[PDB]
Amino acid sequence: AEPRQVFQVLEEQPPGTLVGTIQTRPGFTYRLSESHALFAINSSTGALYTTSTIDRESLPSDVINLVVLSSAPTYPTEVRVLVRDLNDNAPVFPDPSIVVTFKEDSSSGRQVILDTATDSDIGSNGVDHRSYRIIRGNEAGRFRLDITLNPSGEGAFLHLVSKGGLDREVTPQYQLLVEVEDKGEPKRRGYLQVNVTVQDINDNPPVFGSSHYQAGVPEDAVVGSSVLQVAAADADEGTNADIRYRLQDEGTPFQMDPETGLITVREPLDFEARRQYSLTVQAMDRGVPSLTGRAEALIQLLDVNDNDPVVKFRYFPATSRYASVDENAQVGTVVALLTVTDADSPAANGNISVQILGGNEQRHFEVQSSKVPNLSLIKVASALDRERIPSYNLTVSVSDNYGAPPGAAVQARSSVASLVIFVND
Amino acid sequence: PQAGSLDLQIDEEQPAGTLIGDISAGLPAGTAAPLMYFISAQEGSGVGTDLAIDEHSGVVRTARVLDREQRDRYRFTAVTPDGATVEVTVRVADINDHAPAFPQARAALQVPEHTAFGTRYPLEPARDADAGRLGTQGYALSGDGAGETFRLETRPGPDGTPVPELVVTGELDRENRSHYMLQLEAYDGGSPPRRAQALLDVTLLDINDHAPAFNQSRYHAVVSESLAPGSPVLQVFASDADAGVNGAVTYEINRRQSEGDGPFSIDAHTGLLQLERPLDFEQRRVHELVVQARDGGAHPELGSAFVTVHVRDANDNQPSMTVIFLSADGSPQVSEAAPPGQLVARISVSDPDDGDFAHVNVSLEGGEGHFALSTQDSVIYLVCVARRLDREERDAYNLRVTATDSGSPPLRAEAAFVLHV
Ligand SMILES: *[C@@H]1O[C@H](CO)[C@@H](O[C@@H]2O[C@H](CO)[C@@H](O)[C@H](O)[C@H]2NC(C)=O)[C@H](O)[C@H]1NC(C)=O
Ligand SMILES: *[C@@H]1O[C@H](CO)[C@@H](O)[C@H](O)[C@H]1NC(C)=O
Ligand SMILES: *[C@@H]1O[C@H](CO)[C@@H](O)[C@H](O)[C@H]1NC(C)=O
Ligand SMILES: *[C@@H]1O[C@H](CO)[C@@H](O)[C@H](O)[C@H]1NC(C)=O
Ligand SMILES: *[C@@H]1O[C@H](CO)[C@@H](O)[C@H](O)[C@H]1NC(C)=O
Ligand SMILES: [Ca+2]
Ligand SMILES: [Ca+2]
Ligand SMILES: [Ca+2]
Ligand SMILES: [Ca+2]
Ligand SMILES: [Ca+2]
Ligand SMILES: [Ca+2]
Ligand SMILES: [Ca+2]
Ligand SMILES: [Ca+2]
Ligand SMILES: [Ca+2]
Ligand SMILES: [Ca+2]
Ligand SMILES: [Ca+2]
Ligand SMILES: [Ca+2]
Ligand SMILES: [Ca+2]
Ligand SMILES: [Ca+2]
Ligand SMILES: [Ca+2]
Ligand SMILES: [Ca+2]
Ligand SMILES: [Ca+2]
Ligand SMILES: [Ca+2]
Repeated sequence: AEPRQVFQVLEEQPPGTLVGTIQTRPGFTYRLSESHALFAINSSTGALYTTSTIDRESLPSDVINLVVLSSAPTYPTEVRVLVRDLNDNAPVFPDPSIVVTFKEDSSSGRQVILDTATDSDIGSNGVDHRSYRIIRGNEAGRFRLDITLNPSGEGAFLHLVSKGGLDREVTPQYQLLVEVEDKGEPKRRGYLQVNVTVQDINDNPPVFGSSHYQAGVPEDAVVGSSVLQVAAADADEGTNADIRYRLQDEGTPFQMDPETGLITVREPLDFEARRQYSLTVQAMDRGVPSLTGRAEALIQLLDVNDNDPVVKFRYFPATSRYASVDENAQVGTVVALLTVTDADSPAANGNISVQILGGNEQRHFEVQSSKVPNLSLIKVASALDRERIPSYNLTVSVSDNYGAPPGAAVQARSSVASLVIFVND
Repeated sequence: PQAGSLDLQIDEEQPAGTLIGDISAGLPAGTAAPLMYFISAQEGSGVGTDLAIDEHSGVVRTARVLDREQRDRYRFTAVTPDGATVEVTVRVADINDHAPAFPQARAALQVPEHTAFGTRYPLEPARDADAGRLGTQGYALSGDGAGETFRLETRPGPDGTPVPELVVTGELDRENRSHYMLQLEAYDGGSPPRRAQALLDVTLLDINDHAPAFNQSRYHAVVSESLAPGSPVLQVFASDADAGVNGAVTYEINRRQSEGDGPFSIDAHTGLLQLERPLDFEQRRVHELVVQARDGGAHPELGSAFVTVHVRDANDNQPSMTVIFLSADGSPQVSEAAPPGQLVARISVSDPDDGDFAHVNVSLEGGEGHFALSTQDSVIYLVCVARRLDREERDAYNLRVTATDSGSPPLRAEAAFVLHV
């Protein structure tokens, strides 16, 4: 009253495979109990045979209980069939290729948790979680594999430890492949790809294209014109590459466009105010911790003839309206001085001419360019009469950029003044 | 000769009328003594109100207090009535009148930590008013920590005044040394050196240095089945030594690599792991988790730790059973008074098991004594016939099987049938 047997059979076998022979009784016919499409029993004192190929992984449970039948009293002996594996499935990762991001310039020890492969087969025929290897991509020798196994039978974790030295500017991406092997009679393999995309950190500062910039500007430049153009570059990517230019000392009459780097004339210039400006330009990146690069910028102003010359006289008396000269003034004595004043530089004002107009351009008394460049002497080159000519109204001229070649852009600008002379003895 | 040249000099901010010189010394030696010195100076670029000249004698004196800050040297030509010329030049000598001075008495500087050695930070220099050797000169750093971490290298800026540049040296980490209180001093030329001082509060910025590190690498628990959902499991701990948002640790739970994280959830800012639905050992044996923590802010660093929650079972799952009748067509029946010592059905017991595998005792209700119960291997049961089933004024018998679980609490399972002739 206690007969019970157990049979064992392999999977993925052609139909009709002999499982086992149930013990027989003389004169009895046995058949199945409930109809299922996996087995059928030979009643002629036979055995148990499969009727179809079956994949063990496709079953809800391995062991399957079956009940026999009998002729008259229908005595039932129970039968259990165990189906195994043979390792027909290979290890497979949940996703073939994923992307992980690493922090560049980070010390050794930075890691990331990766996916662990799984195999549909049984325990022994399952994935060997201690056999993970990285077979390609790591030819540079940057990373390593660290596997953390769990005290619970169901669980495993894999790490991707970086040995430091990661630099985006040298190599921003690594494509790695992992080879995992099924721990089976047939060692079947699985693969996973890792797109390692390192992230950019602001480690490089902006650098200018030149160390010293030189440019010449005419002082007649209108407000808004261009002075010079600076250019910088940053080896980083994205936000750490956006450069903002600025003039280190924006108190000058210039202005820096914070994006193009074009120094413009913000206020009207003048050469006689200042000759040249020794500026310094900055270059600031938009990184999380900002950096700055510098370079000197020299701007030379170019003079133009925008100031006219004047002539002021000093004659025989000081606090007097009109000059006075004695009649017996011996020939060769100085009367007044021709002081020619010009504020502009000679580089933009040329040679200065002085001629006689409306007076005595008639050897009545000569004018002489003294040994001093601008100063001239007013003497008495002759003895004269008092009643005939008791007074004079001598005026002179003075021209900027005079004696210029034809078609010259340095046009002349002049101004005339007068000084009178009286004979009072 | 017929001309001459003469140079002069005078000190600064000396009272008016102070002697400058005499034009007589500039005339050629042996020339006649002139009766009047005609003065010719550059108009508007000139003597104007800043010199007094006696025409009949040639002596020169200062018209007002003299400042060379506006005008350093004067030049003018004196002419005699005879025609001789004396090119005169007067220089104003410098004296230390304006001491150096800083625009900020206590300036503040902000420098990121872990900065590269030798990167330079310019500062506001002490402007020199008295130009030449008397202004300008050199800075000396008197703050503490200047011998190892912060040195000063001078650089000449615009118009030649020296601009101090604080260079970076040594260690810089706000996790240890937060800020420095430096002091700057500026001197100048001249036998009595004028000085100016100012303090500098150098503070170190913070950067994402440290990733959230956990209290222990892996945690443990042994919660039972059917635990209260609102009850806690365990609390994790993580630290981050940075400041600001970089010190804020937000605890989360990885959903990918964790196997069994369904019934669980973690509090965001306390690390308290709490379940949301009850778990079953007769469904899930153990839960393996991976928790994380984010270094809050721009581009967060990531820490991680493991959680292992074992489960021990309780007898809460009712016993199961299946019945198949062994007489001809599976449908329940019996013959007109069947022979004795005959069986009409088969019963097999099963249950979600911890402790005693299976081993359940069945309680077949009576059957009025014409039926019996037998067991094969304490797991499969049978149904026998007794008393020949005489059919004494009886057609069918309603029968029922009761599965009695062999656990600490009583767990029953009903299963009724009808057996006819
Ligand atoms: C004569 O001297 C006078 C100054 O007293 C000069 O100034 C001119 O004077 C005349 C007097 O009739 C005026 O009509 C003019 O308007 C004044 N200015 C100018 C620019 O001419 C005068 O120029 C002298 N004479 C000449 C011929 O130059
Ligand atoms: C059972 O096996 C025997 C083996 O000789 C065979 O003769 C018989 O035909 C088989 N049963 C059936 C129904 O074919
Ligand atoms: C990883 O790189 C491969 C290269 O071809 C690409 O096909 C794949 O889509 C990448 N992974 C993801 C998640 O995009
Ligand atoms: C931290 O700074 C102090 C100075 O305040 C120094 O003595 C110490 O060595 C520093 N820490 C380390 C680990 O060097
Ligand atoms: C860190 O973990 C241990 C492990 O149980 C615990 O005893 C300790 O209280 C934890 N630290 C804090 C600050 O709670
Ligand atoms: Ca299979
Ligand atoms: Ca298999
Ligand atoms: Ca396998
Ligand atoms: Ca880098
Ligand atoms: Ca970078
Ligand atoms: Ca950058
Ligand atoms: Ca001008
Ligand atoms: Ca000009
Ligand atoms: Ca001119
Ligand atoms: Ca002064
Ligand atoms: Ca001075
Ligand atoms: Ca000084
Ligand atoms: Ca930090
Ligand atoms: Ca941090
Ligand atoms: Ca999951
Ligand atoms: Ca359950
Ligand atoms: Ca339970
Ligand atoms: Ca139970």
